[PDB]
Amino acid sequence: HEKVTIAPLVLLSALDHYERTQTKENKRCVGVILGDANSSTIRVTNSFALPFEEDEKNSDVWFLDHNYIENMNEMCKKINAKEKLIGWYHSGPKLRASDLKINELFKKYTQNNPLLLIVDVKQQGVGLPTDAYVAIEQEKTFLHLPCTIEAEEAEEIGVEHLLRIRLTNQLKSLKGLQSKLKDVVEYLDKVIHTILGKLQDVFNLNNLQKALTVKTNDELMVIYISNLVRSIIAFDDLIENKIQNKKIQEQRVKD
Amino acid sequence: TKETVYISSIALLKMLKHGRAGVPMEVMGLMLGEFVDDYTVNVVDVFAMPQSGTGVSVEAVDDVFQAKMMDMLKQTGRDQMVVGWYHSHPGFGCWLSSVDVNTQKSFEQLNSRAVAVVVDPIQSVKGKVVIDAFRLIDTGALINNLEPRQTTSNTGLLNKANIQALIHGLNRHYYSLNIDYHKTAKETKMLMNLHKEQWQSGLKMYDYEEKEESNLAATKSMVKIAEQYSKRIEEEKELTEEELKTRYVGRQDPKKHLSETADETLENNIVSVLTAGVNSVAIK
Amino acid sequence: VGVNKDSYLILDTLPSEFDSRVKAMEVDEKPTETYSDVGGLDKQIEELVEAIVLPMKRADKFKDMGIRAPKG
Repeated sequence: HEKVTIAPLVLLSALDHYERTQTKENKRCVGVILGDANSSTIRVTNSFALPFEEDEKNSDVWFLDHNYIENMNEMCKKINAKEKLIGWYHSGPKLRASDLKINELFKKYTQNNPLLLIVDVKQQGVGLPTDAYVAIEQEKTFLHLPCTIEAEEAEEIGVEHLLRIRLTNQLKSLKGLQSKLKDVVEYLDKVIHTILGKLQDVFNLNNLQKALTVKTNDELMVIYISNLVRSIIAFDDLIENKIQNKKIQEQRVKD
Repeated sequence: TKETVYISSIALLKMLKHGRAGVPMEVMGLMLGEFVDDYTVNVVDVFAMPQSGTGVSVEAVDDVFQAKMMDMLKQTGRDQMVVGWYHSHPGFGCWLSSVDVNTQKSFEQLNSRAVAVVVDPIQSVKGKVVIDAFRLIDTGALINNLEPRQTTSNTGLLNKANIQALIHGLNRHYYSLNIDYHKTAKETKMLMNLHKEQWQSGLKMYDYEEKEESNLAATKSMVKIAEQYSKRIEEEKELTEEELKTRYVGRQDPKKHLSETADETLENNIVSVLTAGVNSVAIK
Repeated sequence: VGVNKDSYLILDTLPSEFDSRVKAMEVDEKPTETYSDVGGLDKQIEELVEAIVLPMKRADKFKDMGIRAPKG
């Protein structure tokens, strides 16, 4: 597969455009992503929202203006010549006939496969308000791609000025197990096999583990060896304070 | 009175990124927003401007390009009046813009609220994020509206103010630089979920699991040799002063290996206890 | 070659104006002189006619032989 890296400036500007248009739940926002799709890792260096109109009760009602795309693309040529249209994003959790038919409309102005993005304006659950999705046919099949957040050197530093371990990983790991428990329940009521085929494949991945019991105690053996070094850390503080105590007793004498 | 500029998280990152190409190269852009004088000032959205043969100048503003953008920026409702311009220059002690001098005088005639912003660092930011703006006072600061009633003004004490080359007059006519940043409700939750210190999320279950227990291929591998490293670090400095007096002329030598091997051991124990602590339920 | 003063980037070439032509170079089209003005050099003048003047007249006669005429 491929990879997708989205800068935080793209997602920050995409959410405010939803507020600038005063779009309610009955409508969704659609926009275009710009970047370099030639490499294996798709990166979005620019984005802009489009005045997308849609009816929620009718999946056959959508409005997409292609005239603003041609003008905006010519205006970006005088800004950055390395920026081209790699695809288009959209808002809302649902994928309906409005978003599927417009996927081929942006394909005319996009050389490579347009990158599909579901943007969550309410930021509901976990992380990643926007997921990376690629369009492929065997019916439209949208496969998920790894979405990483990476910015430039001054971009990551500039955001830190705006905002200026063990238990953390455990609490985040337990939430993933709870999401899997509801994953098999919600899928079971939908059928009454493709996903279960991949699940049952990775489940199997003490006959051979009889010798694998010792490796647990081998790491615990080093922990006590580390605690021996960890104890030395405070053994010097045990010596360090007596370095003062000898000078402390020489104070009252001088007074 | 003067104006206090309030750049949000959206405008600061966009105006900066446009001027991050090259140390010597200079670019320019346009700021838009809707506010009133008498303190308050906002910036909605910005976009870069094309560079002419003169680089950054007053003639570099294209009325044809600017008119086409305001029509394209109307679709999302971000189209507003022109609140000023922002430029890019390497920066100096005084007059950071090597070209623009009186160009603001032609800008003040079009809009009295227009300013000229110049980014000094150009990818030199150490985390301070210091940017410079400009406003033409012309004849003022004598028997008129009192600017320094707001924040951080009446500077110029001795020879040291800001960069310390400006002192009192700053760039021209004491424009009284005031800059502040703010974050809305949407900008607060978005940035903290994207970039706060370092973004490890989306791996959250494997965050410290994959970076450590699954990275054991070569990370801490040969912990018996890793413990040997802590031995040589301690034995080196502990050998210095065993008499608790002045011999090798040192002070923090016993504390040098103390803090270094403490964080390493703390990481060695947490990763090791969480190897079987994840409880993948292997059974048989 | 036109380049930037700041970024030192090649933009467009320029026509030839100042080439550092090394002036005071004598350029004379078909001067007026005869070998009879300076005598006694007929021994060397003959060597100048054989190795220079005569092969300079017609190069097709020496080309049919396959050899190369001396250029100096």
